[PDB]
Parts: sequence; C-alpha cells; structure tokens
Amino acid sequence: EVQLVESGPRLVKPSETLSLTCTVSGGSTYNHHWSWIRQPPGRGLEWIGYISYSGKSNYNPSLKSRVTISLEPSTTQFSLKLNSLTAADTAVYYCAREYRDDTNYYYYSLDVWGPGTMVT
Amino acid sequence: EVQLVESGPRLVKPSETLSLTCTVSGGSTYNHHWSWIRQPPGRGLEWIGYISYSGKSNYNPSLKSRVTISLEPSTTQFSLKLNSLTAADTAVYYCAREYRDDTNYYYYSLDVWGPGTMVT
Amino acid sequence: QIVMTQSPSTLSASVGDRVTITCRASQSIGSWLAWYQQKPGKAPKLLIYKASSLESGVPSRFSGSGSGTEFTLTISSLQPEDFATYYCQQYNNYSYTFGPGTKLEIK
Amino acid sequence: QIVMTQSPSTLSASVGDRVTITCRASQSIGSWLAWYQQKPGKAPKLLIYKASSLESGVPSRFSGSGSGTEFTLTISSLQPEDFATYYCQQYNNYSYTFGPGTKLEIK
Amino acid sequence: AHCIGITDRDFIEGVHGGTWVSATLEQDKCVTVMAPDKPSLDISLETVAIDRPAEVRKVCYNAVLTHVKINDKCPSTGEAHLAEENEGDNACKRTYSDRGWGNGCGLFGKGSIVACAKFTCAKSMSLFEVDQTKIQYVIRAQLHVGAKQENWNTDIKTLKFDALSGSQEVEFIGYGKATLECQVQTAVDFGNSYIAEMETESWIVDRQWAQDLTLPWQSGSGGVWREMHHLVEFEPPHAATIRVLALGNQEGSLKTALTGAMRVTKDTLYKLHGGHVSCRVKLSALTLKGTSYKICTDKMFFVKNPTDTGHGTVVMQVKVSKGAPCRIPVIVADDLTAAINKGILVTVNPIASTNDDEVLIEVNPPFGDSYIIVGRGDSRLTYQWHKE
Amino acid sequence: AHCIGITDRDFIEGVHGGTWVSATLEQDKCVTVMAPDKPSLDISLETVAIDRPAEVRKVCYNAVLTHVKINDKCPSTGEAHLAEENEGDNACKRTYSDRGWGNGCGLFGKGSIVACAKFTCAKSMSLFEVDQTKIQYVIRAQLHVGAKQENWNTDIKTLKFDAGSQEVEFIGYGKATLECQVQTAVDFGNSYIAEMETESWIVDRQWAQDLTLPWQSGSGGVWREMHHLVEFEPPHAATIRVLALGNQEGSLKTALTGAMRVTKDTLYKLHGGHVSCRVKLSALTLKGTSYKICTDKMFFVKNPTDTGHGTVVMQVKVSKGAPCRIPVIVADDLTAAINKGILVTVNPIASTNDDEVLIEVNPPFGDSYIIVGRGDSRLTYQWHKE
Repeated sequence: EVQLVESGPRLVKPSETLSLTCTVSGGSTYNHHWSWIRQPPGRGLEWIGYISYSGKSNYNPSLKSRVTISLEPSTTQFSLKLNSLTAADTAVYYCAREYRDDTNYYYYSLDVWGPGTMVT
Repeated sequence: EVQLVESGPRLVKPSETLSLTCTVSGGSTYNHHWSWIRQPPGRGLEWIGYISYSGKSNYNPSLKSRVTISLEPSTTQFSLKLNSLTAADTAVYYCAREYRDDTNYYYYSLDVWGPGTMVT
Repeated sequence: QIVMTQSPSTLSASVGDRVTITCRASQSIGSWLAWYQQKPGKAPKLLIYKASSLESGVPSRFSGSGSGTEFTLTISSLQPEDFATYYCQQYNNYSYTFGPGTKLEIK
Repeated sequence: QIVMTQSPSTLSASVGDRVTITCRASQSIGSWLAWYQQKPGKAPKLLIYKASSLESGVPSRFSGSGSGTEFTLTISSLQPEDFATYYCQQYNNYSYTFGPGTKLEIK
Repeated sequence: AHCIGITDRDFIEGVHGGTWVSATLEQDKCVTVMAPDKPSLDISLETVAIDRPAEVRKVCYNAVLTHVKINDKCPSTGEAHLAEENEGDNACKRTYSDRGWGNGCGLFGKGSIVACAKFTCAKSMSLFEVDQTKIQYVIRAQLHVGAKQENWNTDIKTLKFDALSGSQEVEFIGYGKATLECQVQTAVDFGNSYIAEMETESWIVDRQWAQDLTLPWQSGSGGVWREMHHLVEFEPPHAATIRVLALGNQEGSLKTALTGAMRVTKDTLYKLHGGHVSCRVKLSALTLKGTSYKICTDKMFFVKNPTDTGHGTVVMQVKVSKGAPCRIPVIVADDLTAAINKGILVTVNPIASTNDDEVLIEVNPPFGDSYIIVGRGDSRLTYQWHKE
Repeated sequence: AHCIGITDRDFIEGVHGGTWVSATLEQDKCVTVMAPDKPSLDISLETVAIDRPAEVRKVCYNAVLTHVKINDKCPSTGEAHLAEENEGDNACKRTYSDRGWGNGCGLFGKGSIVACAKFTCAKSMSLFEVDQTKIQYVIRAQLHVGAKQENWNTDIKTLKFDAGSQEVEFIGYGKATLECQVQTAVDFGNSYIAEMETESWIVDRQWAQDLTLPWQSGSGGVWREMHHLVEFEPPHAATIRVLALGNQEGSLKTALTGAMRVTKDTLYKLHGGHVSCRVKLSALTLKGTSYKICTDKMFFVKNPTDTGHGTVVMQVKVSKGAPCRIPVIVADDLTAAINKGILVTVNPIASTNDDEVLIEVNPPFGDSYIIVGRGDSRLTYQWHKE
C-alpha cells in the first residue's frame, strides 16, 4: 500500500520560503513522477509541478519562477520549496504520485495522494 | 453473368389483366427472392413484391389484393399478375433478383435488375 | 409499411465536389440499407448495400455510413458519370420501401 | 497551459437519479483525462482514468466517455456516497490542469 | 422425402405379406420403401439435435489485459503488495528484482516486486453437457403419389421424436396410414463428451481432452477465470518494472486440434452432423387410392419428358387435359407391339383426380433398350429409353 | 558502466606494462577493467540493433471474409461465372453440385457452382531482411572517479559503432581507445526479422517461406495462396459454406518460443550478440597524484555496503579540505597500517569542498577494517566478508 505524507512548517510568514517534504512509504521513488498540487480554502485544485528520479522535472507556468522541487532517493522522499510567498499561496498542499509505466504503457495520472496539509 | 429480361403486353385495358414474365439467364432460380418493382413516369420506385422457390411470397400492402407473383423453376422464369387495373398502374415494370444467402448470411437486396418494360 | 425520406430533393454541383445525400427511415432498420443509382432510361444499379459496403465494382469515391435511423451517401470527388438520381431502400423487413429519390445534376 | 472548463458548476439531485457532468479542454487531449472525487477536508480520490477506464474498485455505476475536447462522467444510479465535488484533469502534456469542479449535492 | 432429389438413395422392397419393414436412415441420404399393391413410402432423416443443453465449462482462447499495476519495494525492509492482489479478476506474479544504488535503494540485493493485471477474456469456447434423454430427431415421410416437386413441401409429413418416444402414426389422405417405430443411434459417448462451440462452429469433443486443455477455464455460476497463467506471461523483472504480456490467440491451434472431431452447428438448437435412426415401418394399413377408377383415354401430354434420375430410374410429368377421375396405365415394354411390362413402377398406380392435372411418374426400366408407354390407343405416349 | 549497479559483473585486471587489454561484453552484463597506477574503466554493452531494415515479406495470420458471392448453374446449361472471379482480392472455388428436379433444374447431374469471397487480412507478420551493414551497437564507458550515482548519467560516455576504433577522453584523466568488433547470431543471408504486433524475432528464412499461410510482398498488395486461411465446405444444392480459418497468432508464437527476440523503440534492438573489444589503457592518466592528503574531518555520507560483487562501496564527504586526496586502506588490525584490500576507485580525490566521493574497495576474506583518512579525524568501519 503506497502511502504519501507531507510535512513541514505549518505557519509561514510572508516573504520567506516554503519547506515542505513528502515522505513515501510502501514503495520506492525510482518509478513514477512525484508531484505537488495545492488547493486554497474554498477554491479548486492547482497543479504545482513534479520531479522524477531521472532528474526530469516540470513546473506550473504561473509558479515556475519560484517553485523548486527536489528528490532525496535514499529515504524515498521529495521536497517542495516555494519562494516569494504571498496571501495567494495560502492553500492545502498535497503531494501525490503520478503513476507512469513506460514498460507496459499504462498511465493513471495522480493515483495516490497524501492527507493534504494546510499552509497559511 | 446473371441477366433478367421482362416481357409481355405493352398496352393493357382497364378492368382487364396484366401478365408480365421475367426470364432469368446465367443462374438458377433455386436461391434468392425473385421480385417485381415498378416506377411511374417522372415518379418514384415502388417495390411490388417477391416469390421464392420455397413458395413463400410477399406483396406490397398497397397492392396485395391484386398482385400475384408466381414461379416457373423448370424454365427458370417467373410471372407477375396484376388485376383490376387503373391509370395509376401505368408504369415501367422491372423484374429483379433479391440476393439472399442463408448459408453464409449475406444479403445484398436487389442486386440484379432487368432493363424494364413500360406498361400503359 | 416503413417510410423512407431523402434530403435534399435536388442537388446541383460541379465535377470535383464532395457531395452528401442523407436518408431517413421512419423506424430502425439496422444496417440493412441499399443505395441505388438510376440514369434516365436505365434500371437502378446497386451501389451500396448494408449501409456502408460497396458492390463490386463501384468506384471507391462512393461511400456510405449510418445506422438505426440516419444514413448518408458520400461522393468524395464528383464525376460527369455520377450525375443521376440516387434512391435509398430499406430491406430490413417486408414490405421493402424505396426513397423518393435525390436528383444530382450539373451546375 | 491548456485550459479546462466544466459544466455545470453545481447540480442538485436525489438518490436514485441519473447524472451526467461535462468537461471541456481548450485543445485536443486525446483520451488522457482523469476524474477525481473530493469530499470536504479530504484528498481527491481517483475515479476514472484515460477518459473511460475505471480505477479499482470504483462502483460500475460510474462511467466516462469522450476523446479530444468533449468529455462526460456518468452516474447511472445516484447514491449517498456520490455527493461531493467532481474535478476533471488533463494529463496529455505538462503542465497538467484541473477543472474548476462540479459540485454535486442533495435536493 | 422426396428421395428423387436426394442422390444417396436406397430401395427397400417389402414382401407381399410383410407387416413391418426394417430401414436405417442416415444423414444426407434417404430410403424409398416399396411393397406390392401398396403406395411407395419415402423416408428420410432430417435432423438429430439437442435443445437447451446445459453449460458446464468455458475455456478462454483469447484474453486481453488491462489495468497493469506494479509495486517495487527495495531490499531489506519491505514486502511489496498491491491491492489487486486480493481481487478475483487479476493475474498476479510475486518476484524479486536485483536492486541497489541506482534504483533508489540504500542496499544491494533482492527487492520484492509484484505485478498484477486485469484478466478479461476476449473470446472463449463453450463446453455444454450432452444428455441422451434430451435428444430429439426429425424424420420426413412422404408417399409416392403423382405430385409436383412444387407440391412436395405440402405433402411431406415431418415427424418429431424424443429419446424415449414411442411408435408414431402418419396418415395420408385417401391412402390410409403407416406407423414408424424408431430408435436413435447417437454415435456419441455422453459420459465422456462435450459440445464445444467457439463462435459459430461447434464440435463433439472428449471431456478429458477439454479439461486437459492448458487454457484458463470457468464454470456455470461464478465468473472467476481459473488458471489464468496459461495466457498471461510475466517476463523477468529489471529494476522497478515488469513486462506483463498476454499470449496469442489460440483459435487456430484449437481448431486444427479439432479437425477430426464430430461436427455440430447451432442455429435459430444444436444440430448434430452425425448419427442415424433405426426404424421399423408398418405398411399394412397403407392403402392404394383409386384402384377402381376408369382408364384415362383422353389425349395426354408429357409436361416433363422421361429423364434419368441417377437412381437407375426415370421420372416424367404427365398432364391429363380432359380425362375425369381416372387411373393412368404406365408400362415399360421391350417393343411397341408386345404390351408386356418389363419395367417396375415406383409410383404405384398413377392417378389424375381433377382435370389438367400434372402427375409425376417414376419407373425402373430394364437394362438396355426399351419403350416407356403411357396410355392406350392413338392417344398413348411412347418414349425411347436406353440404359446400359 | 557503471558496473556497480549491473549485478552480472566481471573484473579484468591489466598487467603493469600492458598497452592493450581484451574484454568481451555480453547483453545485460558489464566489465570492470583495472590496471596498476591507472584508473578503472567500466565498459558495458547497451544495445546491438538495426536501423530501418527493408520490408520483404508479409504473412497473414488472421484474415476476415466479406462479400460472399455464389453463382449456380444447372447441369448441361453452362459453367457458372462471378464478376468477383477476376478481382485480385477474392478467394474463389469452382466446383459442381448434385442437382435435379429437387432444386429446380430440369435435368439430373452436376451443375456448376462458383463461390467467391473478399479476402482482407486483419493481422499479418512482417518479414524484414537483415543487412549486416546496417547493424549498429552501443557501448557505455565510464571511469571510476569519485562521484555519486545520480551523476553517473553525466559521467558516462555512450559510444556508437556501425558494422574503426573509437577514442574516449575523460576530462583530467587522459583517454582510452576501444577497438571493438560485434558478434551476433545471425545468418543474415538466411534470416528475417519477424514482427507481429509488439514482439519481434530473428527467424530462419526457410521456415518463414515454408509457412502454410497467405503471403505478400513489400510492393503490390495482392495476397497469394489465400486458400491457406480460406475453407470451402462441399456444396449441397445451390450454396457453399465459405469459412475463414482461425487466428494463427497462438500457433505461430508457440512455434517461435525458442527463437532469438527483437524489440523496437517504444530501431530494431536484438536480444543477443556480444562485442569483443581491445582496450588501450596506456593513454589513461591518473589525476591528482600530487594533491596533499586530506587531514580535515571526513564523514560517511553513505556507509560501506556490500555490492554483491565481493566489493564494498561508500560515499565520503570532504567539507573542510582543499583539493586533496583521500587515503583509503583495508587492514586486518587498527594498529597495523598494512593494506590487504584492493582499491577499485584508485586514488580517491576531492577537488572542491563539501564534495562527496564514492570509494569501492575489494576487502580480504574474514574480519577486516576499512580505514579512511589518518589521525583522529579518520573513519573506521569493521567489515566481515565470507
């Protein structure tokens, strides 16, 4: 049972940086694209970005200048770092697994999610 | 090269009868449904009816009371018999073969036609 | 007895056009539909059977599609040859019924 | 970045009803579309992937269809579970985009 | 019935005082029963079949795989598990892969990896059970009266029998009745056979052979495919992935394996391509019509000239234009002078009840040259025949 | 390259004055070439493949039949004819049927009956010709320098060859020269690439041409020997049951179970062959032999772990050192500084600060001590090796 948990500073003052970390249990991080998605209270989901074990990564154009997603393979966990914060960045941050099977050609998008964590 | 040719009285008086005969060459009459279709000058096609070697036949509901289609298998030709004529029955009469294969289940509707004879 | 309608009643086009005639049944007739081509003084010749299947040897520019109620006959590139009246006919169940006919002539 | 829209914004219905939500992409995304169900305070759960394929073990009453631009999620017989917010998401090419969401509540 | 058109035809001649006559009816083959001073009886096997046979097994010969999932844990801490492991419709394999630094694994060694895939059968072969007591068979019976081929379909009395049905009576109007005491011979070993049908095609196969097939198989109730591994192959794992492929369509190999088996065809009822029926035919209650009729003297016409049947007999169709209810004198002589019949009449005592009536005559002429003579006087018809 | 991750690993140690070193590379297998006073060279076979091979044959293994037409004459009235008898894409049979008054012919005997059917191949197998002059192969080469696994793809030099020797220059370490020759199992003049859907094989030409199936060419689309998948049951009266035979995918694949495999890029890769290589080691130089010894504190980023190759790997960070070299030995005692171990990563190095360097050592059997550095700052790790 592949499970993700995101953790880190809950209360963040403006103008600083956002240090979030998603921990992956039940499976390694060699496969798949490990992604971040956020959801402000009372609004819709916003796909932040992803990183892979390969090194290939990609960010949402509205957030690219600030977002940095890194991968720590040894402990099987990856980190989100968002700079130049604002009141707009107040949202529930989920880390999720984008399942990608390049062997049998199956792609289920974001199939496994974390509880989601509320950042202000 | 299956060919059909219709023949018979070109002029038929009212209250008399219409005896047309379609001659089938290039193939036997054991299979398929042998049909009659008529077309008034400058007007549309009207499916009159059919008869089979089995004996099963069917006539257009607007014509059934008068129409009789019979089959002579030995000479490989079949006959149309139309009673109680009127000015509406003045038309070009085609005899045609409705191809039906009940062994391999293929049905091409009316695939082979005759040149047609104008009855007034 | 099933009633077949056709649209349009008449169509004028030029050589090289892509033309489309439509055919409607009063009720469902499955795929049992035939398309016939009639030239003046000649008998109807079978072009399409079972909605989409071409009779040999009808030119590949002719094509048909549709099922249930609606059907369409399509000529991708019109030819001087193709100018005639096209009738549709259901052969789902007796008694069989032809369409009123769609006339195709030169512009 | 590809833009996704959804219709309607909100839908009120009762248990036992048949509902159908629509999702539109700014451009063609093939069949690479996912449907998510989100309940208040909880994470989105994956229902449908590749437009029509159900994730195990989502109830067979859930279904999806469409390809390119037009998409639809269908519940044949509504249940108390199904009352939540439904988001659509394209994953044909980065960056991925979620829809604004279709809210489904009880009458 | 009618046995004239059916090429594989046997003649069975009854003795004068015979009450019963044995006859065996095979497929695509008919029997003509003759007896002195009695009408000829055409008997034939139409179908031997089974109605509503019970499904016992299904055997998939083409499967497609969907929803291929993979879990790829690292060495030491971690058994890999997928939810699809505990579902019925998934073919799964549990293995271990070589992993270490490079695959995101702090240790070098074997890491557990599980691959599951949705097994859904594209095309399967149905295995029905065959019950002797559920077998029905059909027999066509028709007397040799002067009838047109186009009237045969009106005359033929078709009879249906069960596995333990009894003697069945067939009455022909103005000709009495005959009784058929029939028994069906299966050619099948029910306690060791299946009806195996693929799409359109069916066979009678060995049960043992069917169960010994190395293919996934199902049952009549629960829809869980068993022994799925027969059509699902899992390639050796590389790092964090597994190649899961479905094997090829087995239609061809199966059909080639089935070439020698007894055939079956299901149509709008399962027809059997084999078997036969043993029948005892009662002829005593069969009577000849119009033996007391006057003789046809009016001008007659060959609507259809005497022609070879391939059964060693000749057939002809004679119209009686004016003559009233009368009997037709048909003989086959060796000359125009001697009125001595050397030929044998299959259509016993020809008749024309109404006028302009067309009547079919079948005669067995003697070997060599002969004359077919129908009628008397100046009105009689003569036709030259040669039969080497 | 890198041969640490590849479990099937061979070591080839060169002699001191040796200029060339022979090495054989098999699929999914790599070789580590060592030589005294010279950096270790990891070599591996990635792929052996063919580019744009020419299609020569098609062999249909599933066909569908449409447009079943039948023409039936009565005896003594002519040979039956169909219009479709003359089309290229129709499978046809001409026979004679038992006929008479029973079917509506006025004579008894054989009546001509002809049955034609539209032959269209649903699924076919492509047979490409294998030209040895189109064979290319790829070899990974990478030196054993102090780097991390996530930088391996940056360090690895990938090399492409066709049917001469190639030079590989490693920055600050000189260069090696590979004189390689590819040996594959193919009778090019007696083999096809046989591809069905996703799977491909190297098949024997005779077998492919001897298949009892319809076959085509690379050009005109006229199927020959269509009768292999089309059966005409004996005629009854005025009809003939025309059947298409079953899907031959399974029987074909089962007949192909033992043959050499081939795949495609999502370029036909071969699941076999090997490469014989002559490796020049003389032009390879060792970097930073004159660097000072790291005296500042070091830390195990990654502790010494078993590789399965009888060697151990470890990752050491140098935070507060300058360009310096790391003293690594494996002794049988902490007091005695006598190295019994063999260093695969010959002369470890730290160019910049906070630099993480990977050490691979081949320790002796039994109990031993892995020693990294000197003085009080040194790291010691007890190791046991069966």
